[PDB]
Amino acid sequence: KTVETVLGPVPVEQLGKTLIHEHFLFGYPGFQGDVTRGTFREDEALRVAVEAAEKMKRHGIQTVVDPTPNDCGRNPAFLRRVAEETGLNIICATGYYYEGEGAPPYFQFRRLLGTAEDDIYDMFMAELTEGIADTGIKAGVIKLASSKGRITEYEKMFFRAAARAQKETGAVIITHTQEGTMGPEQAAYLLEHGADPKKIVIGHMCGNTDPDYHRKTLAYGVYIAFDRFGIQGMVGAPTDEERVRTLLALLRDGYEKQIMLSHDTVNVWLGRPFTLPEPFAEMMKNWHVEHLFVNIIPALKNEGIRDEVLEQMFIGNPAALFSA
Amino acid sequence: KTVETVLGPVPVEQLGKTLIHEHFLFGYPGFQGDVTRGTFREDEALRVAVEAAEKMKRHGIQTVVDPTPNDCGRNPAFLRRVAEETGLNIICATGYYYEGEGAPPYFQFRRLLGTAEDDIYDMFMAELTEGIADTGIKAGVIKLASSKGRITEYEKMFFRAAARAQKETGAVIITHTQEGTMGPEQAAYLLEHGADPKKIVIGHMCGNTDPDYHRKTLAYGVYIAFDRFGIQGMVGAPTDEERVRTLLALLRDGYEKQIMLSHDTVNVWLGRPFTLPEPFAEMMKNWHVEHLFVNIIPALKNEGIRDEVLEQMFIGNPAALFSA
Ligand SMILES: [Co+2]
Ligand SMILES: [Co+2]
Ligand SMILES: [Co+2]
Ligand SMILES: [Co+2]
Repeated sequence: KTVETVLGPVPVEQLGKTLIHEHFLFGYPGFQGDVTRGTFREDEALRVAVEAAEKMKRHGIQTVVDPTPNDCGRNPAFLRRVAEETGLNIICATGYYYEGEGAPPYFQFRRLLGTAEDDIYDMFMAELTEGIADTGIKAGVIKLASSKGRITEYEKMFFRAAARAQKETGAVIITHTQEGTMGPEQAAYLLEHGADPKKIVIGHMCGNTDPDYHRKTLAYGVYIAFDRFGIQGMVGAPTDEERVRTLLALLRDGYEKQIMLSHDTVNVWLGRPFTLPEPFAEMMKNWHVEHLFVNIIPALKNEGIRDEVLEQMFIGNPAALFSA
Repeated sequence: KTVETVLGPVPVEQLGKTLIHEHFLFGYPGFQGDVTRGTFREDEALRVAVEAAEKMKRHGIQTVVDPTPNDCGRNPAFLRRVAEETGLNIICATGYYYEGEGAPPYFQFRRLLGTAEDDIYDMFMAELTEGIADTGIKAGVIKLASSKGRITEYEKMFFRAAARAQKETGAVIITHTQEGTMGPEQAAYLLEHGADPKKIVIGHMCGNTDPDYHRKTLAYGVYIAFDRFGIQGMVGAPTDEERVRTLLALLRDGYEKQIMLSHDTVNVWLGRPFTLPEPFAEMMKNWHVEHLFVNIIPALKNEGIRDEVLEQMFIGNPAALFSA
């Protein structure tokens, strides 16, 4: 009936139009060490955050799930400030990034002491039911991620703990797949440990452009997300054209009730500011929160997708997802 | 004649008896993500920190070099407070940990933008001559680290950036070698890039029992450091007896002006508290800051090492390294 947000519990019946995967703040593990030259300009970040939030509300968005990992600059207190100033419902997460590019030394160590999984589970429980640090803010989703072509042994501890925290709380699990791989695998592993398919969102599915891969994942009964619209070139990612084609093939097969969309934007980059080289800066031109509403959805309508299906993805699916 | 401490420039000839490598605080990359169950406890951490500084004091230590990497919990301000309640001179560093136990994603990204090396140099330069964050405290040494059996491309970035900064500033470079490898390699790589050998210290040299390996490293004219006394248990990694036996050989061959000692203790672990399995635990029972003065030095004296060589290592060498 309710889900935890940065401002406290909110009736699931009130989430409304939802972007399932966006980042107000984000930093690659290691930015913390570049504090001297890559300081966090609080007020400016919030200005940028707030504008982004306002651009979403301008298109009907009422809720955003910001799944920024514990080791990537998660900052509930800052999210709360954005929520207080915009009225936007913001749901944060608990979880670590994938091994390829996260901060694994800490828990790899506890793995030697043979307590990692229990410690992780203890962490998920605490952030899901008591609060994150001394902020009083609880996380609404468990964030998981796997590497390219494999779910490492390090990542499996997080998956097992996730399934266990989910059995206990009925918390939603959101995942990150790397370069269109491991979708079916993530679902199988999570289900094999008792996780509830109706509470799982396998992310970055748009990373694979072969519908049989999607169908193979959809068969486990989970939700999947085409959440990187706008990201082009970088990460051997596909194109928005390919994304649409794949999405169209699924919508026509009748999978609308298992599909969600988002951009996966990074509104304020943590650490030192950088600028992307000419070639890529161009292909990423549409990587912003208004992209789905200004370019993608109009495109889907010309292709015959009707309003009822769009509402199912942006309002109905999130509603079902967050309610047992 | 002066060196930067967490309390500003101090005169080199006033450093006195020194421990070249100790950590008041340390946390493995990822500790930050476990903030909820592993919150930092100021008051208490400060109690252990100072108590540790007081025990060192009992034995004549007036100066400690705390090279905690930027991504491993370095906290100049905290160090600053320990110095105030003890008077003890504390020199901190600027640098990142090696690939395996560090937070590589952040600078791996800049690397793709062909800017890592130059950014790292910018960071070193900034922390050695202006201040760390808004602490006003300048680092007094650059910390470098390489992995087992090799200096990866990620690590060579910091080495190059480090040689470049040593030239322009005359700053000391202190290193970490993993499992007794790469000492001669690191020294060669740094010298072959302009660094000054009398301003370098190859660390964890006590990691290799073969005295020849040391002769190789010492032949470059650099200082080496047996800085892990007390650490035994990696089952295959050096015991103190082997360390002593190796120290004795090199001192007897006349290499006293190039050697320094320490424990590499971690006084306050960052993240959630833990406990070593009883076999290892009882085997690391001498890993504290008094081990050198209560066991090692007495044992070296019982083997014929004269008071004047001990002073050369503890006072004369640190004075020469930093006097430049
Ligand atoms: Co992701
Ligand atoms: Co994301
Ligand atoms: Co070390
Ligand atoms: Co160390």
